[PDB]
Amino acid sequence: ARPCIPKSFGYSSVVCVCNATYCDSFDPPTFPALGTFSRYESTRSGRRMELSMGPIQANHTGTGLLLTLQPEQKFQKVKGFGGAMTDAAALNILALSPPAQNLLLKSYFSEEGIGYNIIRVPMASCDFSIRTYTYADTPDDFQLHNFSLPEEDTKLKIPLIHRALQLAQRPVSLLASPWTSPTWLKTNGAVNGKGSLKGQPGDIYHQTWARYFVKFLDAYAEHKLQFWAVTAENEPSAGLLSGYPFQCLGFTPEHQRDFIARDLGPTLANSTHHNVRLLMLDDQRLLLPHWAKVVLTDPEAAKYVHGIAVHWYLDFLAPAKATLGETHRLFPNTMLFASEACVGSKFWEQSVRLGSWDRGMQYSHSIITNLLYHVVGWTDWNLALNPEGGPNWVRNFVDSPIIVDITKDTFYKQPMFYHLGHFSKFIPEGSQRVGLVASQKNDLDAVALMHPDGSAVVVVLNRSSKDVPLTIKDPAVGFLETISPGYSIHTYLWRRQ
Amino acid sequence: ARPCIPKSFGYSSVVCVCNATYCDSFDPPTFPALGTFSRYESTRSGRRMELSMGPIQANHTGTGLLLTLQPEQKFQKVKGFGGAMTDAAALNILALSPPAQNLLLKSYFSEEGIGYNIIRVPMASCDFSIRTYTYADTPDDFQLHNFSLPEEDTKLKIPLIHRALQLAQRPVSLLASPWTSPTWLKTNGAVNGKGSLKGQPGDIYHQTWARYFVKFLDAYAEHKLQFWAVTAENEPSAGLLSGYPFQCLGFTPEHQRDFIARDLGPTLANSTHHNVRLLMLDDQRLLLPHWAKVVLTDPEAAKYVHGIAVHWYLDFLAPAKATLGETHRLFPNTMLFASEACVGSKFWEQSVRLGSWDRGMQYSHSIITNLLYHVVGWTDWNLALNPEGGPNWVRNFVDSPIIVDITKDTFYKQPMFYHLGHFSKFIPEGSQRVGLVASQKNDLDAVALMHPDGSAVVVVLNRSSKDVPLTIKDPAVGFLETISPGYSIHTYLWRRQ
Amino acid sequence: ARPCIPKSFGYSSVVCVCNATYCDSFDPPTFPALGTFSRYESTRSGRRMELSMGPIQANHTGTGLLLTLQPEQKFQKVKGFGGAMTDAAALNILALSPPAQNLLLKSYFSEEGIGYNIIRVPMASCDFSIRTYTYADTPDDFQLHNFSLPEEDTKLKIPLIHRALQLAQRPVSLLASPWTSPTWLKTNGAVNGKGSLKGQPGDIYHQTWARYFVKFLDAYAEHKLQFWAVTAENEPSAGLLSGYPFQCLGFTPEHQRDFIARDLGPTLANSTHHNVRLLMLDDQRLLLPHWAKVVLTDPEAAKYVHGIAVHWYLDFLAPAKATLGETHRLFPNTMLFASEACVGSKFWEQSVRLGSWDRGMQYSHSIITNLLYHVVGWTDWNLALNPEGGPNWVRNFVDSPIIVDITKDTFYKQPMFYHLGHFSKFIPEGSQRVGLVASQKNDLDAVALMHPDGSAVVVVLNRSSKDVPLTIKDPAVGFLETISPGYSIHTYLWRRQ
Amino acid sequence: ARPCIPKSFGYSSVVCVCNATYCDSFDPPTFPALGTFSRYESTRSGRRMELSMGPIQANHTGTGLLLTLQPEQKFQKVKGFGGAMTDAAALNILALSPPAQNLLLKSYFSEEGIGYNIIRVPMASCDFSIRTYTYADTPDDFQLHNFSLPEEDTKLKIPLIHRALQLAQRPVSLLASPWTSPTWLKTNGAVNGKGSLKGQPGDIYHQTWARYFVKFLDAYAEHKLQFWAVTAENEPSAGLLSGYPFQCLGFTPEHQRDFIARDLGPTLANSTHHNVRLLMLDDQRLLLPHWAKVVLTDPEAAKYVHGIAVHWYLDFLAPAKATLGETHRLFPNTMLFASEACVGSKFWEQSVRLGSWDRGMQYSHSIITNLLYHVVGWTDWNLALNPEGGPNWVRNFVDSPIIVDITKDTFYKQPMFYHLGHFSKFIPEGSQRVGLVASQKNDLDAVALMHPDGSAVVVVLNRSSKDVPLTIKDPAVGFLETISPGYSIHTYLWRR
Ligand SMILES: *C(=O)CCCCCCCCC#Cc1ccc2c(c1)C[C@@H](Nc1nc(-c3cccnc3)nc3ccccc13)C2
Ligand SMILES: *[C@@H]1O[C@H](CO)[C@@H](O)[C@H](O)[C@H]1NC(C)=O
Repeated sequence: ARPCIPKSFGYSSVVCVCNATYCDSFDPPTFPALGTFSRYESTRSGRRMELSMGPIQANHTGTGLLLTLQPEQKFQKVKGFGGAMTDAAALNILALSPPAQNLLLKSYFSEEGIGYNIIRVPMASCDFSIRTYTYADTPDDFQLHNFSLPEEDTKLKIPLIHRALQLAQRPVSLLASPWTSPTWLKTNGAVNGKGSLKGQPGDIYHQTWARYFVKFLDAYAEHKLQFWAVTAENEPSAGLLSGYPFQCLGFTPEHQRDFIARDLGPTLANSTHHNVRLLMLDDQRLLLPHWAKVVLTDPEAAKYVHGIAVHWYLDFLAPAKATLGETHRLFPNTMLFASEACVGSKFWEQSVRLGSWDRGMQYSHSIITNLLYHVVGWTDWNLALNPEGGPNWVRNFVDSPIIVDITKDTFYKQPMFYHLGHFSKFIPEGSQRVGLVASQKNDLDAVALMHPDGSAVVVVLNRSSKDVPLTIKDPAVGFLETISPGYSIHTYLWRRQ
Repeated sequence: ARPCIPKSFGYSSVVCVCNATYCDSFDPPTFPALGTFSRYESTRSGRRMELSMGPIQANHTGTGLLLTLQPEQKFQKVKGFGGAMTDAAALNILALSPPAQNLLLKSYFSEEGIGYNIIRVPMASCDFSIRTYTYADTPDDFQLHNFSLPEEDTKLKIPLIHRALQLAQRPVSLLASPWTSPTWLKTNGAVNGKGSLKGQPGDIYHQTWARYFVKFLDAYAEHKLQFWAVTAENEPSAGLLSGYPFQCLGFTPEHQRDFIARDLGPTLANSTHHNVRLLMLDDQRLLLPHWAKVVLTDPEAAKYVHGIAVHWYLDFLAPAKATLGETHRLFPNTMLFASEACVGSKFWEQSVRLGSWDRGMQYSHSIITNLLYHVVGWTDWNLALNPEGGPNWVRNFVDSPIIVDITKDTFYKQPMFYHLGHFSKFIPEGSQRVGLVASQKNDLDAVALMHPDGSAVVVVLNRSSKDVPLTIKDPAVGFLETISPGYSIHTYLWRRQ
Repeated sequence: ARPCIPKSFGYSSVVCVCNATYCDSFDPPTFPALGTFSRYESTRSGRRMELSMGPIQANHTGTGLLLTLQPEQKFQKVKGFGGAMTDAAALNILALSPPAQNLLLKSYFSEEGIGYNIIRVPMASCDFSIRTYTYADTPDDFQLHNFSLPEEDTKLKIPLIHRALQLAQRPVSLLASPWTSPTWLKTNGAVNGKGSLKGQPGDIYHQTWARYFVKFLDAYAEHKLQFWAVTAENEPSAGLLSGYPFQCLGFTPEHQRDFIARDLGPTLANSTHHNVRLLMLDDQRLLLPHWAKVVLTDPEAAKYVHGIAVHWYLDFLAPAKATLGETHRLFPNTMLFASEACVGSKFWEQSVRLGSWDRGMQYSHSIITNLLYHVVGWTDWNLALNPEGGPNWVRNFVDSPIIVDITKDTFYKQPMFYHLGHFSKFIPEGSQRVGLVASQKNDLDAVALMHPDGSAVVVVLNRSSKDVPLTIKDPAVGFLETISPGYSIHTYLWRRQ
Repeated sequence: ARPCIPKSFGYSSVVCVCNATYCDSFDPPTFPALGTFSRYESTRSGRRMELSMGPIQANHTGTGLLLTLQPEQKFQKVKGFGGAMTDAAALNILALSPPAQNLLLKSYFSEEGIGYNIIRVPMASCDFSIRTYTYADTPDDFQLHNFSLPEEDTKLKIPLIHRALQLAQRPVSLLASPWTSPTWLKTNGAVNGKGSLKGQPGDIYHQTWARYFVKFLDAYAEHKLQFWAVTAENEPSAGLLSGYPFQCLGFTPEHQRDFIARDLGPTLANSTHHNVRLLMLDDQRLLLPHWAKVVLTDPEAAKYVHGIAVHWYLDFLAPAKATLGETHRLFPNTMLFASEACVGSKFWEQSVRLGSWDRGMQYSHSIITNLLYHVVGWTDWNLALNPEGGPNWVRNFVDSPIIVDITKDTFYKQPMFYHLGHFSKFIPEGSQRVGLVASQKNDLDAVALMHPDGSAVVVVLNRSSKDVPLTIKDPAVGFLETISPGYSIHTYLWRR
């Protein structure tokens, strides 16, 4: 319907400019005829999810690169894709005028945008907040009589989540994660730093903390919001680190195992929110398979754990095969899910690089690798940030797919938005990864899935500078002849019946 | 009750450190016996409103400096003293834990603090806000059907104002001032820059703007808050300047005259808030007496104008005698009131100088000069700021008497707090300035007033480095023998019957 | 010869990219035939001093805008245009490889560039320095035996000035200005802050300071550099301001009058550098005509003062007519000269806005207004800065027409460069402003001059978004039919005989 | 001779204020009589290396904490202590008037100060520079005909190093480290970012880079300065990182091994500067023992490597035992040396915290831990910085033990200065760490050494808030009865 308004800020590619009266958008999804394929293309040179069509040909000759679909090789089913409604994200969105707000929300959540079906919701404050608060800051309130949702939830996050669900055509799943407990439950008596829950699993401290989860779910339920899942703690390894600068709560794998078994599991199961899934880890995949072994070999813990949530920050130390692959081999009925990722947090690098194609490629490369190693979903961090990469009370400024400029009632959609969109828009919940084999060695990253209706989807990422001619073979329908330009990402879709 | 915990940040004096469990405070006011005086002393060296007592002596010999009270020379009556509940101030206060918040509010508003009886409340956003908003941003809403108070008022400012009034023993007067109108009422269609109300006094634009004042008062009344006064516009000269960087609305004196006469006056008088006072100017005293002449010689305007509000920012160009003095001589029944002051806004100077004695002296020197030229009250700007002197969306960072450090649940009371306190605590509403004459030339600044009950109050400021021995003669009671140390401020109190 | 390589950084227009092997440049100046005009055009849309030609027509009909040249209405003669060789500028230039350096110097100083004929040279350190040195820091050296030029002059500034003069086809005039004296000559004993020369005019402190000027001129003369002029002090009002953050030396107008009369004038006149011109003020035009009255009504001072130097920073408070116009009316034989301007120092703006058309328009609007009110030249501040707008030891970062990126051996020519070039390239020394009248009210800014050879030059600036059709009438040659596009600047040239 | 002039800037403790006519200083070292001990004390409350004395007692009774010297348990010998003469440090020192400059240099280098005997010298520009130069920026000069020292070396660094050596009573050792090579030797063609030397070890690129080291040493030798050591590269891991913001040159451990073996080692050994030591790593101790294994198991490399230089920045991820301890166990004849440390680079802290006792304790805790795990020296980063923690061309502003205020001709000596001084002043080169055992579990950090003359030195750091009564037993002389106050550091000295 409406194309990208490009704008360059001196980095490798452009952002797309949106405001109160204009944002780039798609037409309603059309299902093209059998024998034809759809291609969506984004390039470093400036193309943004541009729609073209072509014939699926009966015959193919040549020695070029062939990618062959293997529809009978079936792997994981997809839960979905999305991002995080932090205080910072909510503040930035609400800094826009209402019509601009709606265009931003439509960009993420509607079929005229990229069709997000996951929202991650922090349980109280994190570093992407303007103050340190929990839901129960009144000291020594073990009964949680003074548990309440502050303005951040009731005026910022909750109304935006409602508006997002109203705009979405797909069912949206909410995922909750806590950073810190109330400080009076902690060994160090502070929101940050090295510190765990006081005492031991089973006791009042741990039972109060478990009950805080239920209190959270109750309060959100009173606001007509239900959660698909919760995590046992955001990045539990962080709270084991001396001087950790922002909200954390430390758990060893054993401590998490026992907390799940003795407190969190039973308390959730004995509540009105017993259908809510519990995800473990919510931390770096370097910690796998060890963390999964420790927790899931205890059947008292394992019976409460639906899945394993992973963050991307130490992926460079942790090959996917040895972590994700090995965890799946050992525990094939426990889903693997990517729950957080952002660029810009490395201490030496710039927080926000407006129009960075490299950062887009990091997102799409990560999603592909995750999908090739059994992962069922992928979740961005902050949905929106300001040009500094904030607000953030500890100055841990990072990048986001959408950057909001409050002073100009304007927002910028980065390459990250579109790279994520190449998956989120075209891989609905219940899609299944299928086999895809290359005829020769190549520099492309690619994944193939089948939608619930049987139609095919293939994403092809070219991180090299060289254009790669290629053919996609579907045994049922024929051959898709195409080119993968240098510094491009393509999504291919076609009917198989 | 509790002394100052001093802390130095490398400037000329100390701040007083407060937190969740400790803040410096006074005992309840005792009325000492006839024949004795109370002295409160603050010094650059570290004393903070320290209480001592002494005898009033029958006789006095010597050639030393004599200040002689003239109780029959009567001048203006005092309305009061206070500061501004901006979005920035409210945000900073609410960044503290609740017990720390209460200690801050007690510091300003209780008799255990400095007894503020004025709070200035911006009507919607100013530069000390995190976003630009008015109460009626829905375009062309001349009816003001979509007028509403956002979270800044309902969750931040209003609850804090309630809590302040609960802590105050004296009646607190609220003063409201707008920075900008909705942009659709303005010639330039923006919150900032050179721009006035569209059209002319009498018309729909001006009637809508007048009605916005009533809508504001209604909304605050629904929250159980009544206003003593409103100003016709914050700094109307600012909106006459090309490129003025933050929220403004330009009025010439003629435009303000005609707006008051045709729109604002009648609309207020014909409402349930007809008892609310209207102050004019709310701008630099350099604009007097001209601005007062233009407005108050029109009886159609003059009949609605209770007083003239002045800001201190161009005082260096505008001698008090020729501005305040001359305005009083011409219009003696129209009160002069100081409605805004802050240090740190000069483009070349540091915004926040923690522990600056110089900035304290600027406050007390200004208050004295104002009181010596018919001014009935003096109002600080932001009640609290962060260590950067914000938040502020245009980076117009300035200083404040209280600096809040969110990361340490701590606030710092600056010399400005105490210099203001030397007046606010000891000069209740209805006090009257009286004569005070020096026997010889001196470097001190001094003012004398009488409380409603007839008791005396004298403030003595020494901005020199030399200790000045002095005597205060009251003809009724006798002689107060004392010393004014270098870089000190003293308040003296005594019964006369 | 070589066009602009455009590059966008997200602002309203483009920069032109230069490096070791490429920079945009002009062909040698051609003099087109009588009956034809040359037009050089720069636009927000991307045109950079593009050459076109057209006929001067015999007849003209229509009701459109007519600008009529009045060649017999003669006003001031032009000294020239240029910028400042600060320590920061020199460091940034020398950060490039030698071939890139030469392309930068050629851009400014050659006839293949924009033909600068003025270089302003600070006398020792200012804020655009990496340290706070004077030429005589050895304490109490009233004889100035230890006066010497440090590395900043001998290795950075002086060699670059030589290279600039080698590249220039027009004679280049050097202008010197001091920021601070040695601290041992100052009341405050520091390079910055409120402080003046110790004592009084006539005395040793003032005689030493006067002699420092001669010592400076001697040292530069030993390096084969002669000065056209010196200023009595850079921004003398700055040293009257408490807490002024960088190098300054305070003078009231009286103090400057008496310093010139008693010390600086006589010392210069009695030296080998007696032909060097002395300019007064070197400060904001808001200070005129008062400052000119105070100095020039004393004949003992007036006889040493060739001219009055003005800075642009408070132009928004100081209409040209009432300051520049009035000063000229009173003192028509004392030239007015604009000695410093930069954008980016306002706290609410970015220091550097790469590709800002607005900033270009500020330069050309200022130059036109100055030329329309008797000003004989206009001088930019730093010739080059880094992308942060530095280096600057007090963080007073600002913009510059050329921004150097050290890590890429690249420099960027901003719209400011071209807006300044529209004058500097086409208004040689000795050109004379002549009359130019508009047939009706309009939004254009325009000025007409005559070169020494009698040829005409007209600059037309359009700061509006509307294209303005217009005609220029020269009674001697005929009618130039043209359009002034929105957000454009044009320079028109033609022979009159 | 002259006490600290204290000044508070709102942090946990005071700085000591110095200017053109005043700086705090010590009297000449006295050697007190056998049977007595000297104690130097610094406290958070304001004491700055204050001298007191007491008796060594014949007998001791009680259940209190006993620290027992074990003079026959001998460990590493100490090379020394010091800091870095960066462009930023030099500029800040030279911003002072000459008499103030001399008081600053005396503070660090004289016996009236804290007796530094190491100066680290960057080879051309780093982040603590005002511009991005190398010694050979003329392109493709593989012969290095246009190699030269710019103004930063000849007018700032070299004259200050001369002045420091003149003031020093102990021999001073110079240590050189490069950040980047000329850009025309690099794969990325830039001073910063991800990039290594072009080609492979053995080739012209690597031979030129090796020759640059010799050219550097030659040029400094022409200015009458000799180096004790050089490092193979400052933080070689940095140049492996995409977008690394300042001067770097990337080496894997294999690349460094092969560069040392094929180029740097042979070129140094075949020059007039063959006695100069070569240190490897010059990077985070997290990289050990792996990096040491990779390099030192190749005898072609190992034969050129005198020692291993470590930086402290990732110490929080890298326990000393598993890194320093394990490296020493594997390679006991290869010295471990701490070549760089500074506080203030973490994004969530202030770069400069004037008067921070915490930052002092970080220095002394680090030095003790290093000394307890075989480390032979400890080197601070910038010798002086401005109040912003600069100058620094990429805004990587950090803290320094001395902060110079140019506008007031004043400098501030931080707790870091004194915490470092508690070791540097009292642990001369050739001192040997000896055993020291605690009678019970405690919160103190302590180390014992013996000077070359046989006299004893013990440093005791108390990072807790609790005063700890304690006794030091020397079997030869007797018992030192003392107290370690909360938030204190003590150095004890005695003849044996
Ligand atoms: C801008 O000129 C359009 C009008 C803006 C609307 C009014 C703004 C009010 C609040 C403000 C501000 C502001 C205004 C002007 C300047 C600055 C802040 C910074 C200043 N830069 C500047 N000033 C001086 C100077 C010295 C002594 C006396 N007057 C001015 N000198 C400078 C030297 C070098 C660089 C910047 C300087 C202008
Ligand atoms: C200053 O000049 C004198 C000679 O007049 C000379 O002896 C002295 O060394 C010079 N330099 C300084 C720093 O005093």
